[PDB]
Amino acid sequence: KRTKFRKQFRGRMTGDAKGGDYVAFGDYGLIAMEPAWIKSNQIEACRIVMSRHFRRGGKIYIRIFPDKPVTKKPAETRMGKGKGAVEYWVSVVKPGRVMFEVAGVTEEQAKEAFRLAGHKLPIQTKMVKREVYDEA
Amino acid sequence: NGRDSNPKYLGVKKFGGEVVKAGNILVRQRGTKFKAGQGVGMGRDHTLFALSDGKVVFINKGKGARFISIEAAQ
Amino acid sequence: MKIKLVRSVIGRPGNQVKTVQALGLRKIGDSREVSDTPAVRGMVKTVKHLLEVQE
Amino acid sequence: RRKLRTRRKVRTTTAASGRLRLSVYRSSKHIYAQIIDDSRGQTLAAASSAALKSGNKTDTAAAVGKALAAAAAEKGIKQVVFDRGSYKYHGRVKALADAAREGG
Amino acid sequence: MELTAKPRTPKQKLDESMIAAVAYNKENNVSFALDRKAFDRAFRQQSTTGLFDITVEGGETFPALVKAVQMDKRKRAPIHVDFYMVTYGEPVEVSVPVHTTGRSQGEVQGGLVDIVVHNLQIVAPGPRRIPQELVVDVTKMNIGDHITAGDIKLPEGCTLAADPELTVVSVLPPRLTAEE
RNA sequence: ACCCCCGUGCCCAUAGCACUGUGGAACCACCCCACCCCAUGCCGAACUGGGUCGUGAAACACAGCAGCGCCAAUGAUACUCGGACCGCAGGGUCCCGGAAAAGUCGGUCAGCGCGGGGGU
RNA sequence: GUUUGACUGGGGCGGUCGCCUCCCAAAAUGUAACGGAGGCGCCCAAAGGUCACCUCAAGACGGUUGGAAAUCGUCUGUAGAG
RNA sequence: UUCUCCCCGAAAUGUAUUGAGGUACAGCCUCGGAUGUUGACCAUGUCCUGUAGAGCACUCACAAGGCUAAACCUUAUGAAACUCCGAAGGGGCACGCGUUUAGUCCGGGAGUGAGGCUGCGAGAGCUAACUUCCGUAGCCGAGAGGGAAACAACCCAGACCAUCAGCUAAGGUCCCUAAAUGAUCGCUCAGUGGUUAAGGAUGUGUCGUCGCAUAGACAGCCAGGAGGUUGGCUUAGAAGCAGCCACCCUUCAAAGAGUGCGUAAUAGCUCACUGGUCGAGUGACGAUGCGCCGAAAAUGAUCGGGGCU
Ligand SMILES: [Mg+2]
Ligand SMILES: [Mg+2]
Ligand SMILES: [Mg+2]
Ligand SMILES: [Mg+2]
Ligand SMILES: [Mg+2]
Ligand SMILES: [Mg+2]
Ligand SMILES: [Mg+2]
Ligand SMILES: [Mg+2]
Ligand SMILES: [Mg+2]
Ligand SMILES: [Mg+2]
Ligand SMILES: [Mg+2]
Ligand SMILES: [Mg+2]
Ligand SMILES: [Mg+2]
Ligand SMILES: [Mg+2]
Ligand SMILES: [Mg+2]
Ligand SMILES: [Mg+2]
Ligand SMILES: [Mg+2]
Ligand SMILES: [Mg+2]
Ligand SMILES: [Mg+2]
Ligand SMILES: [Mg+2]
Ligand SMILES: [Mg+2]
Ligand SMILES: [Mg+2]
Ligand SMILES: [Mg+2]
Ligand SMILES: [Mg+2]
Ligand SMILES: [Mg+2]
Ligand SMILES: [Mg+2]
Ligand SMILES: [Mg+2]
Ligand SMILES: [Mg+2]
Ligand SMILES: [Mg+2]
Ligand SMILES: [Mg+2]
Ligand SMILES: [Mg+2]
Ligand SMILES: [Mg+2]
Ligand SMILES: [Mg+2]
Ligand SMILES: [Mg+2]
Ligand SMILES: [Mg+2]
Ligand SMILES: [Mg+2]
Ligand SMILES: [Mg+2]
Ligand SMILES: [Mg+2]
Ligand SMILES: [Mg+2]
Ligand SMILES: [Mg+2]
Ligand SMILES: [Mg+2]
Ligand SMILES: [Mg+2]
Ligand SMILES: [Mg+2]
Ligand SMILES: [Mg+2]
Ligand SMILES: [Mg+2]
Ligand SMILES: [Mg+2]
Ligand SMILES: [Mg+2]
Ligand SMILES: [Mg+2]
Ligand SMILES: [Mg+2]
Ligand SMILES: [Mg+2]
Ligand SMILES: [Mg+2]
Ligand SMILES: [Mg+2]
Ligand SMILES: [Mg+2]
Ligand SMILES: [Mg+2]
Ligand SMILES: [Mg+2]
Ligand SMILES: [Mg+2]
Ligand SMILES: [Mg+2]
Ligand SMILES: [Mg+2]
Ligand SMILES: [Mg+2]
Ligand SMILES: [Mg+2]
Ligand SMILES: [Mg+2]
Ligand SMILES: [Mg+2]
Ligand SMILES: [Mg+2]
Ligand SMILES: [Mg+2]
Ligand SMILES: [Mg+2]
Ligand SMILES: [Mg+2]
Ligand SMILES: [Mg+2]
Ligand SMILES: [Mg+2]
Ligand SMILES: [Mg+2]
Ligand SMILES: [Mg+2]
Ligand SMILES: [Mg+2]
Repeated sequence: KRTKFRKQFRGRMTGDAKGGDYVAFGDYGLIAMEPAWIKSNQIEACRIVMSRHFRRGGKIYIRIFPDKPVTKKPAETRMGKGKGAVEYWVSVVKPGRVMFEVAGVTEEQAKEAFRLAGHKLPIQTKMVKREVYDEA
Repeated sequence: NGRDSNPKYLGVKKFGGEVVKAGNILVRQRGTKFKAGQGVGMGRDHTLFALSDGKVVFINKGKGARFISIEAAQ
Repeated sequence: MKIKLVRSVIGRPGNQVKTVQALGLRKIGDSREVSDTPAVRGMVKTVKHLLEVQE
Repeated sequence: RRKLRTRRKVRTTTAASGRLRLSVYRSSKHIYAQIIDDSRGQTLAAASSAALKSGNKTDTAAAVGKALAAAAAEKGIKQVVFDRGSYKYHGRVKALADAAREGG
Repeated sequence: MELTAKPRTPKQKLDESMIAAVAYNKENNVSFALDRKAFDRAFRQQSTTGLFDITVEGGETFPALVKAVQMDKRKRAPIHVDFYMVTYGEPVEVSVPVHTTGRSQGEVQGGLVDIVVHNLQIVAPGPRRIPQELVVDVTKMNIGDHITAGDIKLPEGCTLAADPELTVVSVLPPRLTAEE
């Protein structure tokens, strides 16, 4: 979620997913197909959603995380400066990036627990399995 | 805030291969970015200038190994 | 080679303009013979989409 | 420490001067003073305490200083030159200078 | 398993299912074009855990082990597939998955067996006999137990690639909470 | 000419470090003592100065060694000049040359001079 | 008899005017916004001239009213200091 | 702010201004003299650069562990104000290895100093605006002609004059209008074409991954579907099925301490699985082409219309 001290501001641009893998930290994982921002909530609700459908088990891994601060109209117009320091925090994700990963649950077990968290997400997604093994 | 100030114009004035005169300015940069080589002087502001007329040439490998030098023609 | 000017210079970027002039083609439909040389082939390879080069 | 020498060796901007470099190097009670062409990759006129025991007391550098001074003066070549090293002035090293300078 | 044509020409590839690739022993390397269909039907059976034979058009059979594979984001299918060679009994270190056989009595205790790391690099000797898997007995460990890399069985003198004390399998405790 | 040592360059880690083995009256080094030259804001440790024995220990010098460093392909990709496009938009594609970073295969524990002292 | 500034997503209220540094700035220079951060209106008779020598931050071990931190010792120490 | 034809032909940027819709200077236009390829494009050669991308070696941030809370190790990331690195392009100089035709200086006269749109690169904005502010190309501006129904900017294209002549560009060739109700192979039953999305579906067409075949599976129909037993905890009781913990054993051609329905609780009815009866395929995940639903705003409707399978 919202983090400790920073640079405090940003603009915006979009490429393709750089540091997201295919797999990591578990059997099954979740992958975003569309460039977008994810907020402090969303993924926070996604954790809660997924975990609710589990035993509550601590087997869930979230590779994503909010860094980028966003802003908003104090009330209205253009009068004055750029403003809105805390409105919300976002985490940019690009396609192919892996978002969440789970541990030790079965096939349908994590299929449905990803599906529940599929909603609450501004983008379409697909879960996965491991073939490419890369650790270095 | 709104307070940023001035252009400052630092550059490499005469690039390698070029024919300098005596007193021409070869580089404008900040502290050490280029080291004065053979036939090249340096001022208060750093900023290499030409000691002797001729052809200017760049020499570097890595780091602070960058050098600007002159040689005559005839 | 063999060069001819089909698409015009209206609405095209600046450098390509001068090069149409360089090759000496003024009206479209124009055609002229050219040498095989480093600087000339580079002048057609610049504007290649504006010309049908016969061979 | 080992930058003692390289403070001095770089202290003399070499080919910008137009002069030559004279490297005095002391190790034992013997000194070897040699003169080098800076621009070119070469050396000019050697001296030594090696074939010596001219004087008994180091300050036999007087001999090798005058030995270089004469050995060089056959090639012509006298202006200032004069490198030095980690070693200070006066004493044993200035017995070499005044043997060359004013002695050459 | 097999390939015929392997040109430098790029656009002859995706007209059929084929992956742009290479192979090298350091004595030589060369152009590659490999059928994708039977490849991921093959690599699936093998990975880095073992080598398979290659037959190029022109009657040349050189046995090789899969090394690194560059995957396309936004898709499943791979775009690259690097290959390496075999010189017995020296050859390069091989990544070995941790399969965790038997049910621990600590998973019965309300915990979960979790493998911190898989595909251990190790090495040696024969790349005929390569360790295509790694058997690790977990019935001994219960809760809070961290099985390190010095406890892992690797027959025929296969030296550990990483630190001996590096944690591979650790069973994680049951979910706990106290304060409101 | 060759072996090697002392000096001093060019190059300006593929020439660097640690593990380590050879080296000793010829060269280097420590060691030796120093009221004064000279000098440590305390100590001659450092400069400095007077000289052997000893020692080859330290420092230095060369040979070894590819564990670490440093250099590092070919393949593919990212991106992109130019051409031609799809999407309400975030964004994406096709052709055309150009073409990285990382990673792997590997490659190394340098090269090239000037002068002088000493063995053959 | 006259004066009572401008900027300004209308004017006013608020803020802002000159100077230095970074980002914006699209690998030349240049480049705007009431865009994103921060400083200046000094000091230094030695913090200058030159001439010589000197090498830092930090960690670990061991050490005395002194322990997070001190002062000393050895080791590490392309700069992690100034 | 009044008579004609001809030649050229801009500017809405910079800097400063009691300056902001005004002036000065420079930039851009023209006339004349001088000079004379010095201009232009493109190619080679050579230097300069830190964005794109990438990458943690520095600074800030940050995911899961290991270790005895910083450091440290395995694994893993973000970055306008981070950089171990780093293009494509861009800039200067030299050369003309080869095509072109401008360029500079001196002097007379100006105007413009309110710009606009689109694509690309950013900021601000809400990754809103026929927004706002810079960069960059092209057009309108000052541009007629063809196209986009109408339509500054978009696509194709720069109008010296005449012709009841010819070839093409963008776009088109059923009728309203010119011109194939052309051809070959597909696709779409929606008027989709000719209103947007999350999400949803045995709509169809091309590929793919698998698992059960005549040793008779998927459906259909006949029965069986049993034994500790009401597994323990908890609740007014909870006996497969409120519910948290667990989910072993017996019999067997085979039957989960069990999937749905049911009761206040067991009963009661099917499935899971076995046997029989009958025939040849049948079931499950993703990829893709084109469709479906999702799809409500105010005077009368419609793709320009007629109309089109
Ligand atoms: Mg963008
Ligand atoms: Mg990476
Ligand atoms: Mg600036
Ligand atoms: Mg270098
Ligand atoms: Mg030496
Ligand atoms: Mg001897
Ligand atoms: Mg001593
Ligand atoms: Mg040693
Ligand atoms: Mg390559
Ligand atoms: Mg791509
Ligand atoms: Mg393009
Ligand atoms: Mg469009
Ligand atoms: Mg793209
Ligand atoms: Mg091109
Ligand atoms: Mg390309
Ligand atoms: Mg290339
Ligand atoms: Mg590389
Ligand atoms: Mg390697
Ligand atoms: Mg060595
Ligand atoms: Mg020699
Ligand atoms: Mg006003
Ligand atoms: Mg206002
Ligand atoms: Mg006003
Ligand atoms: Mg203010
Ligand atoms: Mg710039
Ligand atoms: Mg630029
Ligand atoms: Mg401007
Ligand atoms: Mg501004
Ligand atoms: Mg801003
Ligand atoms: Mg005209
Ligand atoms: Mg000013
Ligand atoms: Mg004017
Ligand atoms: Mg004129
Ligand atoms: Mg006249
Ligand atoms: Mg000419
Ligand atoms: Mg010129
Ligand atoms: Mg020219
Ligand atoms: Mg950057
Ligand atoms: Mg980037
Ligand atoms: Mg940067
Ligand atoms: Mg590297
Ligand atoms: Mg370059
Ligand atoms: Mg005038
Ligand atoms: Mg007039
Ligand atoms: Mg006037
Ligand atoms: Mg004005
Ligand atoms: Mg204006
Ligand atoms: Mg403007
Ligand atoms: Mg914003
Ligand atoms: Mg506007
Ligand atoms: Mg106007
Ligand atoms: Mg028009
Ligand atoms: Mg115009
Ligand atoms: Mg028109
Ligand atoms: Mg019309
Ligand atoms: Mg229209
Ligand atoms: Mg319009
Ligand atoms: Mg008009
Ligand atoms: Mg176009
Ligand atoms: Mg005309
Ligand atoms: Mg016609
Ligand atoms: Mg056409
Ligand atoms: Mg008709
Ligand atoms: Mg027809
Ligand atoms: Mg959908
Ligand atoms: Mg059925
Ligand atoms: Mg019940
Ligand atoms: Mg309830
Ligand atoms: Mg259950
Ligand atoms: Mg019953
Ligand atoms: Mg029945």
